Amino acid sequence: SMKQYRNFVDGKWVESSKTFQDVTPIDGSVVAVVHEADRDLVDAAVKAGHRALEGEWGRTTAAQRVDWLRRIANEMERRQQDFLDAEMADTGKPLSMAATIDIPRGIANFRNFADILATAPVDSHRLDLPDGAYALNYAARKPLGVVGVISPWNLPLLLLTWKVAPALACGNAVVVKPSEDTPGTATLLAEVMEAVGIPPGVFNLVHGFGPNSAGEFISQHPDISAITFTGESKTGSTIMRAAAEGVKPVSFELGGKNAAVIFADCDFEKMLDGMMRALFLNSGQVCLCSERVYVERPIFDRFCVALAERIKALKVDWPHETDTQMGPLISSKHRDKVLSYFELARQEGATFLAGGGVPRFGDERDNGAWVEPTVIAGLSDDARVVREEIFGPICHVTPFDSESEVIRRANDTRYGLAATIWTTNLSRAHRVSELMRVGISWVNTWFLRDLRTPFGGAGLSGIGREGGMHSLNFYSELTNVCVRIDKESP
Amino acid sequence: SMKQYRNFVDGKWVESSKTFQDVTPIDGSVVAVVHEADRDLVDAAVKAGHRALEGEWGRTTAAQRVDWLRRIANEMERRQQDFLDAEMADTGKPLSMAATIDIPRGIANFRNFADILATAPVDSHRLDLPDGAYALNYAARKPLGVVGVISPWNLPLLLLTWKVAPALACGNAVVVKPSEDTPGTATLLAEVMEAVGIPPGVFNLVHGFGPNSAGEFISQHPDISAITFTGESKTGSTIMRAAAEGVKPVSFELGGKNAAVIFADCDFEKMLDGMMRALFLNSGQVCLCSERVYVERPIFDRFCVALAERIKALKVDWPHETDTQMGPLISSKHRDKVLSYFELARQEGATFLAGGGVPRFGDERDNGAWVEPTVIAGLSDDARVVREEIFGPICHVTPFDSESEVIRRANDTRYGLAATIWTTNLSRAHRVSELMRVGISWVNTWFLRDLRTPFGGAGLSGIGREGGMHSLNFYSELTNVCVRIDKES
Amino acid sequence: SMKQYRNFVDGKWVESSKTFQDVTPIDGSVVAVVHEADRDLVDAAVKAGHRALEGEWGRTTAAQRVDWLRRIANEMERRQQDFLDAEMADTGKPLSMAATIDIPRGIANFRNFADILATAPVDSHRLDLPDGAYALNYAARKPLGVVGVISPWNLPLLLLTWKVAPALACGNAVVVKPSEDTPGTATLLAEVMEAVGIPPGVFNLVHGFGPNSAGEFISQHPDISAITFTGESKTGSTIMRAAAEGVKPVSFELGGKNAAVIFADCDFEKMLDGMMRALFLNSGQVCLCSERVYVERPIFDRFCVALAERIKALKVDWPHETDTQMGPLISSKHRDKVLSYFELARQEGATFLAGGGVPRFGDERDNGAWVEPTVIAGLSDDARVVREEIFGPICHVTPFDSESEVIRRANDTRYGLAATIWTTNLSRAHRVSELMRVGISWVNTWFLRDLRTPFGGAGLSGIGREGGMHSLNFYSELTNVCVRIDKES
Amino acid sequence: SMKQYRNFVDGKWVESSKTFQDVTPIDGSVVAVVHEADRDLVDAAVKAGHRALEGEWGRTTAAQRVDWLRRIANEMERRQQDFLDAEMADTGKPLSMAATIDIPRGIANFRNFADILATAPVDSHRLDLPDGAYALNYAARKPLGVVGVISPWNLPLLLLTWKVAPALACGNAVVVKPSEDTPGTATLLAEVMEAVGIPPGVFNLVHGFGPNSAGEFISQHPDISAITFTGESKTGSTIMRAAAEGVKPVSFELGGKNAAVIFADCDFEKMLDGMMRALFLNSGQVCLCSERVYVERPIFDRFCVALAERIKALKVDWPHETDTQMGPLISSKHRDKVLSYFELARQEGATFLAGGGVPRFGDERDNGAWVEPTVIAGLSDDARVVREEIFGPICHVTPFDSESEVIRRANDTRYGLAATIWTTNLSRAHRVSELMRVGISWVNTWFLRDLRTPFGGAGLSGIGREGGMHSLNFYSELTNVCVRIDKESP
Repeated sequence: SMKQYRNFVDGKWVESSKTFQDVTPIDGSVVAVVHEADRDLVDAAVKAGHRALEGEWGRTTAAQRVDWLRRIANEMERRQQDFLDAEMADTGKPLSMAATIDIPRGIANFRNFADILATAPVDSHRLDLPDGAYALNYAARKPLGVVGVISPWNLPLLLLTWKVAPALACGNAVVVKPSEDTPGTATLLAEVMEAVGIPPGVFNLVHGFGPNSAGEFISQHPDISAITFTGESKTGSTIMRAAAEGVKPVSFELGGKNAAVIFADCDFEKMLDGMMRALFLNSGQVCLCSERVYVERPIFDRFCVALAERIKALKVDWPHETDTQMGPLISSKHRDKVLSYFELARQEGATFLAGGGVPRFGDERDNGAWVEPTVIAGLSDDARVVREEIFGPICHVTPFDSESEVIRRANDTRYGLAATIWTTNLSRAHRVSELMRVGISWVNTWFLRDLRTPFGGAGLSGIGREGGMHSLNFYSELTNVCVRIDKESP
Repeated sequence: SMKQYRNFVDGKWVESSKTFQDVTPIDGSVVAVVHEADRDLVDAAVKAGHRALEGEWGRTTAAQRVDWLRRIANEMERRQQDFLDAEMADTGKPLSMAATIDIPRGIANFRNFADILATAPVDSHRLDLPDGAYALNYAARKPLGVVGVISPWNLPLLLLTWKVAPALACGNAVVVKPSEDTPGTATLLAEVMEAVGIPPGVFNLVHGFGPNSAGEFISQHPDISAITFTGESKTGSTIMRAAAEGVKPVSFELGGKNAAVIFADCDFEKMLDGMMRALFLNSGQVCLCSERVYVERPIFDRFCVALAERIKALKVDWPHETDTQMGPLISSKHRDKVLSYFELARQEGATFLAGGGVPRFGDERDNGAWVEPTVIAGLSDDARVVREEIFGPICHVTPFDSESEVIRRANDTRYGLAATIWTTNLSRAHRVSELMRVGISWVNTWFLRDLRTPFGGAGLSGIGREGGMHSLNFYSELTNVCVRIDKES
Repeated sequence: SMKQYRNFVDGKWVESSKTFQDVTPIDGSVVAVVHEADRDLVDAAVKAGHRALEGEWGRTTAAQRVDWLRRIANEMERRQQDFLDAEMADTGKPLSMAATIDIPRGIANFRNFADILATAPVDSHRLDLPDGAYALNYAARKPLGVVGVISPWNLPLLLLTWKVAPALACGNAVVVKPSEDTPGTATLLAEVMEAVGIPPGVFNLVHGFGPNSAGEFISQHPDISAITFTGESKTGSTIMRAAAEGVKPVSFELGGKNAAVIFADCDFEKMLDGMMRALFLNSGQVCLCSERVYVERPIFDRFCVALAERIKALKVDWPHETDTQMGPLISSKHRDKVLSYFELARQEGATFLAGGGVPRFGDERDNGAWVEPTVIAGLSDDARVVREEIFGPICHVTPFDSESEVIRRANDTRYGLAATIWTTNLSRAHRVSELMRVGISWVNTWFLRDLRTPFGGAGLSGIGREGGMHSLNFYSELTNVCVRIDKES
Repeated sequence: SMKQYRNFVDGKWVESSKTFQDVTPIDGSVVAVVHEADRDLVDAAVKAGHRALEGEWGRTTAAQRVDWLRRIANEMERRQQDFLDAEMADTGKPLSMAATIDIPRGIANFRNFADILATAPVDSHRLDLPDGAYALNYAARKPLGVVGVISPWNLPLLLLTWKVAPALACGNAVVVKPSEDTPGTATLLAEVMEAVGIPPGVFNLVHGFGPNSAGEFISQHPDISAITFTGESKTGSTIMRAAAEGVKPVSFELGGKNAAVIFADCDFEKMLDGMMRALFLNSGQVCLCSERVYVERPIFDRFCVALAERIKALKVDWPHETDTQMGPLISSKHRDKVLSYFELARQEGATFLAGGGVPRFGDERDNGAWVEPTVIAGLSDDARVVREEIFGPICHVTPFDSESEVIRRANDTRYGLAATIWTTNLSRAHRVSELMRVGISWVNTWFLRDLRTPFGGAGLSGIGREGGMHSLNFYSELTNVCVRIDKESP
């Protein structure tokens, strides 16, 4: 019979009058039905979280939460085929992606923040005063309260646990709404929380959509303590306006239009391997993927020729096969949007070096949401498809001649999430990568994520940083305790 | 023959079609005419800021900006009497306040952030990979761009430099708008920037109001790169909505309804000395002042007797007298708001232990904005005057019996700026202070501000922390550079 | 039919031409035969260590060593009863000590340094230069090489793993020599290293003595890369002289004559509970124990009455009974030294408030190394038994009148390991504890050890600090890599 | 009349029965006479330091010491021609060296440690206990006591203030013994301390030699609190044995036999500029200079040809002339030692590519201690002049073929002070520099000293690190204050 993905509030599974289907983009089938949460249940979740902070969870030590985070990760690992299966059904992710990136990084988030919490120090200074007095200043970290987590469909488990792990490390309760397209791993995560014994109310799961549904409810609730959100920058704007009511802290990661910069002195074979991922991993649906590619003129033709052949060899096929490298897009609706941008490219005059259409398989997969890996060329830096985030398996490639030129062009965007630079020149690597106006600037690699380091986006691509202590300070209330130490009295 | 406070944009002093008066609350007289920036001038300032980053200022090293910050501080110090005179005229502050708190701390903000900048490290980790490869991760700090700074009237110079100093340390340009009530020290700050040679467009000053004036224009400008604001929380809400269009970073410090907790084992004399300041410094118009005072029952009557006697001795008088301890409120409008809260207290049934009215001098000061230091008692934790920020020289005082009780009652607010706890008991001091839901929790002191420590407000009282590296991180764009180091091929 | 404790060198168990007995101080009987390493075997161990760094261990990442440390900890935990039995037999420790302190803390050292390693950052600064150039500075941490570890008998497993865990975290090989009195848990540690697959030569174990034995051979080896030692300060002197030939890094923790300071406002019951441990835990053979106790005069008589009554209830008995609180001393020789100090006290005129002799059981335990918990009083701060470390279950107790007095008297020693201060007064607690000239200054507790914090001794009590990053820095070679980044040419 | 360089003890200038001459190596003249301190006066200095800690200095706040350090630096700057003059007379340093390195870095030491002290935080952790208790741990920094400073002749002011500035930052008193060859700037530093008002006993200056004189006295004194020493590693061994008596903390920087590694892909012109300094700055008398130079085979001949011409252009002349680049060695005795090594090189079979002798000027300079900048070649890695520290203006240059080879050869020494690597290859720069077994590994530069970073030597080249907080923690006694916070009692 057909899987139910239910809500999880205050330790209880909760079904709904209103439901909706979970469709797999592999072939357009239904793989589960999902129970939507009304304004009332979200209210129930927020109140259950605040009540949890009045119980066992509110009395946990940091050390106990370290252990909880590790028990969560261990149970996820024990159930990792379950997580893998659900993630692949919801998204169409190839096994090569889900089993090496999504599920392992999703588990590692909990282990990494357990380590960070275990060693987190106390921020402290001593203030000298006159007359031999002094003050000791030390920052006490408390939970914010109940953190609202609105999670995207492109990396469902990974970006969910990227928020949930530090939020729980800091002793918060969470109210989590996964994307309507990707409810599965979030529901399995709730099963894990229940299995290891996380107190009820600590982890709450509400399903639905954004506008006029669970996401809007969370963002508007006056008793939410913070809102974390990854996704469309325009939706970030909407969430921030709702957070304005109670001046709620917000932490945003908001997509982008990221540049790759390839110099003639690069290690060409490593660069091609890396750029095939930066362009087409997850069918180009990573917020960090490149969609603007600048290639130094003397290797531009070689690049285009070799990249077109590499694309021909890219296996776009059954996602469950171990050597498939690209699956469908997330949904028919997103496919429609990406194909509309393929058409805009045509209209703007683009040359198609690869792709530009839809694979035909001759079976049920043709009712799924597939698109070809695509490369365009020939346009100015001002064309719409060169500037506007497409979020599909596509880039525009253009030659450049000088370092000063390519920095200016790379930074000519209102976004600023990520960049990837390829050169073997020592000084140029460091010079160029640091001048990229982005949160993460990779050199001779792409999508290497050190969870201890600051990560986020500039401009329209985000607000704030997470990673390491940047996460622990965001999901914490800091109270500077300032204790005056008096001289002994007569 | 009337002082003019002009705008300062891209290195030029700019007069305006719209003007308004700066009035002193000492006697209601006019101190200066202020030139209100229009939207075009604010646009010009933002554009001048971005242009400055393409020039000399955008090429500065950290060490050069360390020197700039110190040069700014030195010139301010050379001109400290001018800053003092302007601050006192705009605000009514007593000499005892302005010459020990506002001007010294305002200068110190620049020197402190110079030190912090000089020693700021690079945040860095090594990531090990398979195959003997590894990646070096290091965070490069760059300016955000043009930081909009909207400054309050209660500590005009101090809170302005609290933002401007770290913003400049990080290499930003700024567009600053001081309160319409207190334009003076900000205009003098612009003079200092010009005098020490800060490049044009790095420091821009636009005068005016909030709505349909310079405050809104800065808030909404699509090319502002961050907004930092101190003042009323609901204005914070509005600014945040404006910032949402471009998901601009915001840093907010937004007042509160702060608790004092006085245990019977406190050092009574030190506590009274500190509490007179926590209640009445700056006429209760420090955002960190206590307006809810919880006193352990065994010393409640003693506290009330001693506090009333101390208030009778508090010198509410000519602010220029070195003796004076309280001046007027900032403005007639704010005085009206505070007296309306005094009257709301009388309607809610309060007992007045001190004050509740207006001093009468029998001279022109009676045209100013004066109010008595006031202590009320006898009300519920639920009464409006006990929960709503008044921002005047008033507290409601009430007894408590247990530690767990007073922690609950202290934390029973939607605010969370500050607390001050008085006890000589070691474990109680640490246990209670840490459980305050506030940004700053003082024990046996009040309003001691270590510029290296995290400072900010919880709940309605703010967003983010500043101080030390918390400031340099907020006013900087962080780019994590991640360099894969391949094994030899 | 007799247990053998062998050497473990380059992955092989090695027996020896020279052997000695491990005796239990409970009843003087033989627990095991120990195989003493000769100079050739120590040389082989050092060479095996350097060879290991050219192999698998030298290729490990930090994350792999994090996992190794945790695997070591897990296997120790699986075998915790064996470690317990061996530690208790070698030492006479009561179950109440060994099962709550020695074995749990010994396992925790590995897990703690695994955490610290996992999150260790890279120390880094940017240096700005003229001409738009700059330099990136980042410190690369590498192993030192082969760390010699010479371990004491009072906490054999705990202090061994305190050194071995950070040394391995940093990628070193080790050559360890446990005390000749307490070879057991170190030999079991070698079994754990072998069982979890630590590469051969990474962990080497050599048994024996100091002079003309393995301790000296390690100390003097020209290819040792660092020496870490805990024990008698004058042995520290000798080791340091040996290390001088190759200017080898040394890290030392060297005992002391630690002060306790008890103010009249202390929580009397908590203080007595803590002080019974600070005096008599491990029969006073923790290097951190108090042997000088200063008690504020108004509670001196109460302290002495209550302390004597508590000592009468202290169970000095079969160590395997879950009830027992004190076992024998480590050895007959150490017992002889402590009783000679008891007699020196009687010659210096001391009043004995408790103890001063030897318990009599009327069975084989009388052949062991037992001593009574002992409290003396009535002497000058200058008497020999008041200044010289006894390292047994004894303190001299004396009244004081003022805070400045007791700070002076507490600090009147050439040692400086630890202090324990008892007071409920907030300012006094912080003021007095910070002025102790010691590595660790406890307030209202004793022997609480946060493995992330700096720990060590001042004066004769040590050199350096360990704990947290202080350990990873000591057991690592730091190479500051300084990379000039030129403007484009 | 002739300058007197007196002792400075407890605020008083102190002369001596026993004196000795300060000879300038420019022409062998006398430029001052120096008053030697006996065991008694050193005892007086140590006791005056401990007494100073019982007075005003012992009550200074960190903030006050920040200001003192800056007042010292400002007075040094005001008197910088005085410092320059004394340093150049004692050493023969060219103006180009003393006015750009010695005096400016000597002053900057005080300003840099003032900044580090001003922002130094408190190391702190929170320990959770059972039953809702916890402990606050915070490290309190106190002075060690009286720090003994034994300072070398090669960088007299710079290495003196490198120790004195952090020692005073940490609130210690100091007893300072400058090299018998270089008493001047140390005596001027005492004048500065007196001028700005440093309390008497805080800064004490004793003159003399090492064995059976002031240096040995300081190192043996039972009441010295720490010993800092830069110089000959064998003397470090002697000092460490004397420190063993009271297990005194020691911080050592002990010379070396440093390698330069030059790859064929280097920026050749920048490398030559940098290597001329690494070889011949201060006439090769910097502990950090290169004496073993490995050049990748394809550029070995070009390197030798160009370097020989550059040496010909190196101005070895009157040190007071603004474009002189090399002065004499420090003394006739050191000159004798360096020339003995030139002779050992001859005997070992070396080819001399440049120098190898003594300049002849035809005037009084010929009674000074001059030697030619020298380059040898042709020897094995095992020859004595290739392995033994010469500490003069000389290197041995040899070709290499592979990266693995040159790392092994560079690290084949019992020293490990410094290295300098020249390449434009990104990955190779980072790979090779990090594997150097040294305290400081420079890439495409040499002798760039960030005073916030850890600095020291490996192996025979030192013990410990200094720079930044590494200095502040060495010259401080750390007391971890651990405060148990109990639950409220019934």
